[PDB]
Amino acid sequence: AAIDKLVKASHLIDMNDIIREGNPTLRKVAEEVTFPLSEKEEILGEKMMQFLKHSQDPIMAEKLGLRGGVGLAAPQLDISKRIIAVLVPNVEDAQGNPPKEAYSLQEVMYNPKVVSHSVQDAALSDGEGCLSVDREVPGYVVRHARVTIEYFDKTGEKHRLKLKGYNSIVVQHEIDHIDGIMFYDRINEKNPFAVKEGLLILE
Ligand SMILES: [Zn+2]
Ligand SMILES: [Zn+2]
Ligand SMILES: [Zn+2]
Ligand SMILES: [Zn+2]
Ligand SMILES: [Zn+2]
Ligand SMILES: [Zn+2]
Ligand SMILES: [Zn+2]
Ligand SMILES: [Zn+2]
Ligand SMILES: [Zn+2]
Repeated sequence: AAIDKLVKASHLIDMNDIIREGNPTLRKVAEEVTFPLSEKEEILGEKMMQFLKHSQDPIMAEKLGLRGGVGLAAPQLDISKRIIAVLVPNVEDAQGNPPKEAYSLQEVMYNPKVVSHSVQDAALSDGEGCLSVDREVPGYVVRHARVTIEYFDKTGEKHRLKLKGYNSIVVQHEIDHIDGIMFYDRINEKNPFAVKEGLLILE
């Protein structure tokens, strides 16, 4: 099975492990994981986080042929489980100094869900992309500006977290994957760049 390929100790996730638009697994509702986690589920989380780390590392991205990425969902590896990894880097200043925190968000999340959200909507100015989508897709992907999420870490510890800005967008994108929702589902059908008054456009 896909899971057995991915959890092999020497196996590194690359683009060849990522399923494509059209594959039915991308449209399922992913199954909840049970705690305590199986070895496979724990290893899979670690491999997904390692993928993100590698995708953001100039050397490893080049070695493995990777598109830079800030999130990954298990359904994108053909694994229909509620497991996502998020790695949102902070940026250096104008002087070249690294940020005080390397990341605004770094987590492998099990059974994540949005438990509440703002009335206000938000969208990235530049639209969104997807590891599983090899098409140019224009338009505002309209999401909640702010969310409160619950999820479990690999230990089974429950977390409750409020998110805004890019972090909120990233987590929503990945949670959609585990609900069988694609980013373009949330782009206006008639005018991709339609702006409903009050939309927060993130630069
Ligand atoms: Zn592989
Ligand atoms: Zn079930
Ligand atoms: Zn481990
Ligand atoms: Zn590495
Ligand atoms: Zn810190
Ligand atoms: Zn609601
Ligand atoms: Zn995606
Ligand atoms: Zn929602
Ligand atoms: Zn459409």
